[PDB]
Amino acid sequence: VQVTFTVQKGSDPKKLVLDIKYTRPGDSLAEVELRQHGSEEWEPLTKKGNVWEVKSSKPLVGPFNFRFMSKGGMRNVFDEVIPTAFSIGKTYKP
Repeated sequence: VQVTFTVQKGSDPKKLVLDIKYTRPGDSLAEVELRQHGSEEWEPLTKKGNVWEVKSSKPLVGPFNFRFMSKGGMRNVFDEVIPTAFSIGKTYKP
């Protein structure tokens, strides 16, 4: 029950594009949301291809938290996963 997030080329201060590997024996990923530092909304990531993306009209403020829903109905919340100053091509694990 493991997740890594690698920042993909194409991310910028208003846009994160993430390759997310989600291992959970017998289940698999259905949904992912980001929550910015000190913010109360969960913002869905949209699956584009085999990566996930979320855009903002303002720069995103981190560190960023993430919530997952598996196709099995299992939900996890991981806090402080990725710093504001992320780097493209770096992998991050909660």
